[PDB]
Amino acid sequence: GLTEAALIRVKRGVKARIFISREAASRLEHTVKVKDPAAKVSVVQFELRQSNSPDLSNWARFVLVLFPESDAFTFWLNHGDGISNRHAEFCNNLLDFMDSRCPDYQTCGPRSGDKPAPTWTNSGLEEKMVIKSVLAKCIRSENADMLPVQSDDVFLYSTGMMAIGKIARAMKDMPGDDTAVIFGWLYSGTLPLVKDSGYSKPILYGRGTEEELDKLESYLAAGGKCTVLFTEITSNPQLHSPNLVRIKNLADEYGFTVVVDDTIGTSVNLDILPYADVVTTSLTKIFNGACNAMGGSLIVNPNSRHYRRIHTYLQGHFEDLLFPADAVVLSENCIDYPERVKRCSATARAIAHFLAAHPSIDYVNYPTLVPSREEYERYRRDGEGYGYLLSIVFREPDFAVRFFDALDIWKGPSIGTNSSIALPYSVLAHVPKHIVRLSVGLESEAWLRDRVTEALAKATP
Amino acid sequence: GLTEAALIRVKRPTGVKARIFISREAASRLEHTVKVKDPAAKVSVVQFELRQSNSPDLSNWARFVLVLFPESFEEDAFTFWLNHGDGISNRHAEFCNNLLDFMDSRCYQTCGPRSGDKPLPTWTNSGLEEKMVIKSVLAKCIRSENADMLPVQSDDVFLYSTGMMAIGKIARAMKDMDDTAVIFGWLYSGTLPLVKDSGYSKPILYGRGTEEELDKLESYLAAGGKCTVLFTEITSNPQLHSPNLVRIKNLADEYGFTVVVDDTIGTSVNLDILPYADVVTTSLTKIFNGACNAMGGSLIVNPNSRHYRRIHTYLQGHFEDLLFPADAVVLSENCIDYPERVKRCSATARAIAHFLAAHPSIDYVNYPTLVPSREEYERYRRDGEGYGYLLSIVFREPDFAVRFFDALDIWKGPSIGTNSSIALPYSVLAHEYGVPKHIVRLSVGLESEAWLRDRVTEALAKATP
Ligand SMILES: CCOC(=O)CC(C)=O
Ligand SMILES: *N[C@@H](CCO)C(=O)O
Repeated sequence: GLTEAALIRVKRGVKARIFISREAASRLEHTVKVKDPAAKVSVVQFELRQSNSPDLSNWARFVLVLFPESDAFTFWLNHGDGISNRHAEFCNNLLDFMDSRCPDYQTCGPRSGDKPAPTWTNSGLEEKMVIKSVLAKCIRSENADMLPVQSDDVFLYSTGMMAIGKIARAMKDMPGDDTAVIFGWLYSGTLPLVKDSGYSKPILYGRGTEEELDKLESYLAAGGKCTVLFTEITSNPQLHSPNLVRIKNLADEYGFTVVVDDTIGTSVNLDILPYADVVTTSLTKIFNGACNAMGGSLIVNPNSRHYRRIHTYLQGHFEDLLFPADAVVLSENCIDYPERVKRCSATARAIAHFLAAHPSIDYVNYPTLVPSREEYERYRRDGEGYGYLLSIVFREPDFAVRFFDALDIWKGPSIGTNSSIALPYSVLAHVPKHIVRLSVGLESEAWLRDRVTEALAKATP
Repeated sequence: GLTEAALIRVKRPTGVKARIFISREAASRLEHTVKVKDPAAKVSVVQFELRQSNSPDLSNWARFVLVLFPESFEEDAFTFWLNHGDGISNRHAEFCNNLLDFMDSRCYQTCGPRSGDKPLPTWTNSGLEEKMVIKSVLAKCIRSENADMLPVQSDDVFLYSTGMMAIGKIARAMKDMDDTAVIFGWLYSGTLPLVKDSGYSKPILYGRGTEEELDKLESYLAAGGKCTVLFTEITSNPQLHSPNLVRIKNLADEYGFTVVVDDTIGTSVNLDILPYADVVTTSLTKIFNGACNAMGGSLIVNPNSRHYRRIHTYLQGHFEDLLFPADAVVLSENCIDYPERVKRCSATARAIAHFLAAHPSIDYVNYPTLVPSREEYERYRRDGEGYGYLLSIVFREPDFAVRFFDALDIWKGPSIGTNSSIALPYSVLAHEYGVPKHIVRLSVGLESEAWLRDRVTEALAKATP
């Protein structure tokens, strides 16, 4: 455990976290310093010093952060700007070879300067080019009236959370301090991160609805100004579709930037390029499938009226923080990304409609069955399906609980995996409260139908 | 988790314990060990298989055996060790996990959720190329300083998945070829589990490794007692005792038994023991690798052995390659500085062993330069070579030992022979032999002597009022 091994290196009672950038580390150090100034917060960089090759030097670095063991929402500050697992292993191998600097926490490495005895080459650049190309190909619009996204309209970050924060920070440091709006995007760290980006109190329309849009449009017409709006297609966990057409009309008429997350309802399934100025994506999820690598994307629509100002910011502030091992497995697993989306989307519809028709369930959240099924159709590509995520609303919550227990599949917080996985309310607790969310995997429709059926029987008396 | 992923495939997420094995044979050992302690317990054995693959190599390795058995069953020390040897690599299990979906099962007889779909690992040819490397490094480092001694070749080396495994393979060969087996030192506590499992009706444990014990052996032999094989290990864990190999080869010659020596702790880099062992076993997991990240075991058949033809033919005629290719790779890269690492760790160890031995709040240190058997270690030490990487510490009062271990800012755990320094007490590895009970053991790593002398020192201060 690189964390354990780095507390050993600094002779240690406190608690620690590890980050890739000097920047993100101190983003946490403030949160602790505000919750308790005069608390001894320590920020130690580890760096490999004598290394001819530029690969090891650039990547064999990290920031340990010690802070009083004496944990609010920093969950999304860490889950988001943390270090990769593949990265953190890469450092634990080399931790003896690298020195520290802050105190006595300036300890040099017992084996510093020694020549180590990685697979990837060139900072995984050729594989990142592959990743950018896939994202650019799949977001291409069915509209020939539009410019294509190119691979250099695509930006890659350590995680999806990080990609989100990076666009929030650009909007704020862009000229003109106007409000940020968050539309529906909930049950995630986006509102925390948007706050960490300088938008002190954004306007949250939490339900994603047209009523909420009305309130917004009244606001804007009254003379209220707004720099950016954040939204996410096929919202978690209810599979809602925001009205991306109306949002783009409001955006054109009142001058704000539209940022959509397409993680859940994929670019394979939906054509949203025409309504978004920027498109964020978590590559950790379905794009990868395997649950083994981490990565975030950020797509700047060359059609946006804000392309020049957004691209130039992101570019002038770009640092490559996608660890190359991650980048490699990602470029590998993302080739069947459209086929896995299509397969998973097909199974999901199946058992979504299966479960919809069982007398123990009140209704199922799936784009084919939710109030906004017609909104989803405005953006659904032909011959493409209805997504891999769904959620179950049972009639009696006792039943849901017995059902979840009896369900012999993977359980946990991940989505977009090649294996189906479920999560109850015990989690996703920072919309009924006995909801059971299902991310449908690459398994046969029968196998899944089997496991669901058996679990249904176990929960009935 | 591969265990966890398998329990789901077979619809048993609760109720039972489970182990993962290589052969249905091994699975039966457990099924036997559970059925003797408790017949009527439901023991279930599922086999998992990638049946066909466009790259056949994979489907050969993507196999394993899940053994489920009731959670009320507690393993005795025996099972714990037999399962270490009958288990599968961590690298091997992760391979299988990445493929479990594509794999079918058969007792639980379900086709896999991704069966038939196309799933490539880096390694090639089952990693045969890198296992010949390993085989050669092992043969090079074991060549004796004696000029008349034949050199060990690569096809005198056999590779297996763990040091445990190797030891069993030779135990099983000597059995079926007389059933008295001798264990002369405090072995890996898996050595006796293996020779009892290998059907030796008459074992003899000499736990202290002394000449008095060697006397009891010689009297028995003259007076007519049979003996087949004798198992030993130089620089014994953890008192770093050295056995009188000269006498053991002398008894072996006078009476015709076969001598296995385990050179894991006193290395082949430091010691020339080939003149005495008919067979030499090594845990390649330990310092041979050093990185704490791959599993392997070795078995060298001395070409100078009066029993060399018989032993080699058995091990050849009964051979199966079970060394997971990804492990073989890592070993064959890391074993390049194996001799130079042994030299650096043995250098830093001797340094802080003496530092400690001169400390007033400490009785004695266990290390070959400071133990009663030092004259023995010096008989087999090579010129220019040191006194090993392991050491243990007998403090004057057990109280001090406790608060020393706690305050010592370095790695802690059962691992030895790593590139890092690691401490562990007698608290662990007790699943009586003139071994004190508050002993503290230290595998010395590649860290600087100053750095490690620092951590030792600060800990000694925190241990005094
Ligand atoms: C801890 C919050 O859980 C989640 O929302 C995770 C998810 C993929 O949806
Ligand atoms: N998708 C999730 C991360 C899973 O733990 C989020 O941050 O919204």
